[PDB]
Amino acid sequence: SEMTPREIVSELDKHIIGQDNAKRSVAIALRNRWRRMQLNEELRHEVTPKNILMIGPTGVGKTEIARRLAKLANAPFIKVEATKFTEVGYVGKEVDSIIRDLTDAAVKMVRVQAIEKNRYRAEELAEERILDVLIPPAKNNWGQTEQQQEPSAARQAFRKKLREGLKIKDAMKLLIEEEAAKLVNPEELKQDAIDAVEQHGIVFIDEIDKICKRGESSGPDVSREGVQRDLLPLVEGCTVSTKHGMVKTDHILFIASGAFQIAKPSDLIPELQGRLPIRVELQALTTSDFERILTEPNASITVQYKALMATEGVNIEFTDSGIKRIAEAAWQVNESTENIGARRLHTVLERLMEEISYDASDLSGQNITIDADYVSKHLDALVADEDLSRFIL
Amino acid sequence: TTIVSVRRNGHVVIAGDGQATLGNTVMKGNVKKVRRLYNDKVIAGFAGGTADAFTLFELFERKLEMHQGHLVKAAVELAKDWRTDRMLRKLEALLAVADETASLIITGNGDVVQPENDLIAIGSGGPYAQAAARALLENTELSAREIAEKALDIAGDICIYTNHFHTIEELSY
Repeated sequence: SEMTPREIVSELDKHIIGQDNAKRSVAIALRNRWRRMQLNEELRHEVTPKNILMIGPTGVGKTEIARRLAKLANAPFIKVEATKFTEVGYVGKEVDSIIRDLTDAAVKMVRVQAIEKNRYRAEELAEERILDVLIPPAKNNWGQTEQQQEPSAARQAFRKKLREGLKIKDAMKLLIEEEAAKLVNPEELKQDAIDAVEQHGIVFIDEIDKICKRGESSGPDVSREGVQRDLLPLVEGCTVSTKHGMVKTDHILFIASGAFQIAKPSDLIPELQGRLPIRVELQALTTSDFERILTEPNASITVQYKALMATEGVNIEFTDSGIKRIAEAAWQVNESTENIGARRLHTVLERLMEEISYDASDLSGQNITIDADYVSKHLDALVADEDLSRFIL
Repeated sequence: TTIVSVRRNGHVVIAGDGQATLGNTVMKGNVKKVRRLYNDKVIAGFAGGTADAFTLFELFERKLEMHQGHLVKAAVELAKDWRTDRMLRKLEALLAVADETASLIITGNGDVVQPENDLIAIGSGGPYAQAAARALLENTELSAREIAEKALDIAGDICIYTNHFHTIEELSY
């Protein structure tokens, strides 16, 4: 009973501005996992994940999309840097670690997910334990079978006087971390995460393009291509040995990501190209994109900042122009200096608010309003001065 | 020395002389400047170290190995290693290799050149060879082997560093 591609793209729109094709692309991958389960034993085997290769510049959404996709599917997700493994020509690390690290996080998941899908009940039963110490009220039998049956009476009033009111509280917590455990089955819990990894696992491989070629030198290309080679099994379907069991990569979804300015997807080794059936480009963001990113995402950094200041009893308000002026700032620095995509909004925005963020606790009760003026007052100088930019923004 | 490759119709050849010189004296007169490589699929010639070639032809044949057999690619991949590695970079020699597809020249300067009409003429006599190989290919119906050979003898006549000992290889397709 999964959502349709359009529905998936929609949820995604709630967090990422633009980059529609990449959404649709990552959307079809998800939907297909549903589509697979909907088949006959035979086909369920032959149908493999339609892995994706994202091509685009820095900080324009690649990872976020992968991360939000995984969240939407509640799938264990892991991000890994391809070049990491080229270091193996010294010591480095082995690629199987990706599936292992994936499993660890896939466990940390099932756990915290479970400990939570239980903490409530474990708290009620906890009461019946404490409430039991104060009074075993009722029991089998003890009084009337109807009117005199129900023991609650006193117990109830006792209960309330407790919830709202050794150490009952101290004791309960010890009972919470005693009843919750006695309710969790660590065996099915361990196999829990494994099913996840195998059925929904998502591996994001950044820098895949930094592992290609160029007649640069014999030694470096060999190591580079080595990581691709060592990546085949994970992508073609294999078995990895995990601290919590053995996992079949066969259905893990893979989203490889590359800028590909120096090297091209065609330079990738053949057995990998064939395992990256979907290719998608992501566009560089525009100042407009920045403005939207600043405020549209339903948990945008601007919405985030608002909340934090509210925590201090300070009402922050951003002006449209202020927002535009901020976006402009970030863009200018990216062009005047080094282009780092939307990441720059965070630095700029954050520098813009330093003074308020510090004084907030004292401004308690005021109505601060970040407007075009305020922005220019705080950023222009920095922006203008390039050298300063490289250190401060 | 003088190596001359010609390609006409379904034939392409590489002919070379056999003189090896030292100072002003002839060291050897029957040096084998041409040979077959990659399961006789590739024919090559060398101007220079009778061993440096050995090392080179093999590595080249190592390129054609896991590169399907794309003559051009494996050729540029060789000059690449050639101009880099201190080992390879050390040896000097002119390489002339052909094949069904196309013939070209490889040098230490990591250079991969393909003359006009796949006509190659390296070595101290290359110019003479070419001038004659031209006059023929231009005004004659003679085969790739007849021109390469006749052009090679003409060179030997003019070049003090080339003799009339031939070593020819051919490729038909």
